[PDB]
Amino acid sequence: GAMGSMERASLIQKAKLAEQAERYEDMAAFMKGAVEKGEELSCEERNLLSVAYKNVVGGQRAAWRVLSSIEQKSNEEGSEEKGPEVREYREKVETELQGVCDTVLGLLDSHLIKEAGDAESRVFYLKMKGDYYRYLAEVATDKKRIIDSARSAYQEAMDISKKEMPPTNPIRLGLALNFSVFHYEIANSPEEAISLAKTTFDEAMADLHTLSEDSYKDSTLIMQLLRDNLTLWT
Amino acid sequence: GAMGSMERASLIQKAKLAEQAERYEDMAAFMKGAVEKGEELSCEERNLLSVAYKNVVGGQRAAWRVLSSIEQKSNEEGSEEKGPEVREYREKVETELQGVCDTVLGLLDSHLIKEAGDAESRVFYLKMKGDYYRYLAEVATDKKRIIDSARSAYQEAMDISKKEMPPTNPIRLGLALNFSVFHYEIANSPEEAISLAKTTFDEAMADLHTLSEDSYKDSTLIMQLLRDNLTLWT
Amino acid sequence: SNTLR
Amino acid sequence: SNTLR
Ligand SMILES: C=CC(C)(C)OC[C@H]1O[C@H](O[C@@H]2C3=C([C@H](C)CNC(=O)C4CC4)C[C@H](O)[C@]3(C)/C=C3/[C@@H](COC)CC[C@H]3[C@@H](C)[C@H]2O)[C@H](O)[C@@H](O)[C@@H]1O
Ligand SMILES: C=CC(C)(C)OC[C@H]1O[C@H](O[C@@H]2C3=C([C@H](C)CNC(=O)C4CC4)C[C@H](O)[C@]3(C)/C=C3/[C@@H](COC)CC[C@H]3[C@@H](C)[C@H]2O)[C@H](O)[C@@H](O)[C@@H]1O
Ligand SMILES: [Cl-]
Ligand SMILES: [Cl-]
Ligand code: NA
Ligand code: NA
Ligand code: NA
Ligand code: NA
Repeated sequence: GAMGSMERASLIQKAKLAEQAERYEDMAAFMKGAVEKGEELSCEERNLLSVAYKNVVGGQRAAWRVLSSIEQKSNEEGSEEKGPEVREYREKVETELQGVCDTVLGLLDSHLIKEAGDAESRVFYLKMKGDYYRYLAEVATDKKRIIDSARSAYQEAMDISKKEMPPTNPIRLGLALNFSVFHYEIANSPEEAISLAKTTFDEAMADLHTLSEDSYKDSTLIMQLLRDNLTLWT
Repeated sequence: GAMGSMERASLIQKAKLAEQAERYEDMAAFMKGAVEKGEELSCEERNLLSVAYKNVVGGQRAAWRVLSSIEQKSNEEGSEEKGPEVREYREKVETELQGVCDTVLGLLDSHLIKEAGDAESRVFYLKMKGDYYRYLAEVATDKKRIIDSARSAYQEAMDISKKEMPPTNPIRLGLALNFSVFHYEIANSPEEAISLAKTTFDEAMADLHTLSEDSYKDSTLIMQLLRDNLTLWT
Repeated sequence: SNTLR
Repeated sequence: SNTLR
């Protein structure tokens, strides 16, 4: 790979520079290079990996949604025929998005998840796996199998997190938030989504008297997003 | 080129879709493809070309400034030595930025400027030429020749605009705004920058009773930026 | 519905 | 100093 000649520590240093410069494509490339050195990632390094690809795919998702919206209106009654360009360009963005998801999933499978034994790394990577199958599901039309893959990854992450992490652990909370969104937006299970978000919120509240000052802002933010969703859903 | 098989009208349509999706790299590629069909661009098409590349290079410039700032502090007394990574990554962004500027300048020279006879197209393209030499000047350290190229392009644009356009024409105003910034930021001529901005503002004020409703917001915005700069500079 | 932005 | 954003 193009990063094969760069020191691991240099890749990490440049990923942090790319983050400061909001150069997320570069950041992802540097972190892919770091993963491919074959050593496990630290907590800080996992965060760099996730933020890089989250921002890359986030921009692709936002663009895909803009184009898909334009495409669907072009297929409403009364809409003037305009040729294949909207579909073509939506497909172009879609294919690029799928390629990024496939790249992330390949890294997780080679071999981050295999070597992750600690709960904090294993749940983190399985959550990522669920997240990127979910992003694939958003554009899939095939779709059932992708949805099943997302659910299986989220479920294994959930089982570990509940056995090995306190309720206010930010990774546990962020997994529950995203799995509840999966239920609501992807899997047509709004009641499961609401139940998961509420149980997660309530149990985190009762655990707050143990939560570290370190993690307070992360976990409070995610708790507020759980609350925001519940307000939106109920 | 990769866009050689796509219809000109399809390239324009996809450039507009890319703009809506904030996919500026795609937008620039589509508009480069359109220019390379060999026909002159309309007013609307020139705007698409300029906005696409403005946003591409804008992001590169913002990243370059972040990295250069980190680099200069690494060279202050007391700064811990950290290796070549900051310089290397700044150089990477810099080279990419220069490549985009070179691409724009090549399009302007092949052959947009040559075939542009109307004042509105010729001033537009010469302003672009000054702008992208200016962006090259910002990272140059060589620099004098690039600064001279920017000045020559801006000056020819200025001479045409004053002979052929009313003072409130938005292209004339935006050229004067950017040329005044060139004087202040690039050419070490703050007094020339202030004189140009003030003369431009004052003459546009006296012409406002002729300005179209079409162009009122564009020209008022640029007039406010001239005023903002003058407040910053005086 | 929101995930972390 | 600002140019159009
Ligand atoms: C390594 C360097 C950088 C700067 C990139 O790190 C980024 C963050 O990484 C940790 O936060 C992560 C984190 C957050 C938190 C919510 C950011 N919090 C705030 O906005 C508080 C209001 C101030 C969003 C991210 O997408 C990230 C990395 C992602 C995950 C997410 C990962 O699913 C695989 C599960 C939860 C959350 C968990 C893992 C959180 O712990 C730090 O604690 C934060 O300080 C730090 O900003
Ligand atoms: C073709 C489709 C799209 C949507 C991309 O067009 C964009 C704009 O193109 C014309 O505006 C151009 C224009 C503007 C104006 C200031 C935007 N005004 C506002 O924000 C008003 C507050 C509401 C900034 C751009 O960078 C652009 C294209 C650039 C130039 C600049 C080009 O140097 C080579 C010189 C002046 C300005 C001149 C050329 C202005 O006329 C329209 O008039 C605008 O409506 C329109 O938004
Ligand atoms: Cl396309
Ligand atoms: Cl580099
Ligand atoms: Na090493
Ligand atoms: Na068409
Ligand atoms: Na044609
Ligand atoms: Na170093």
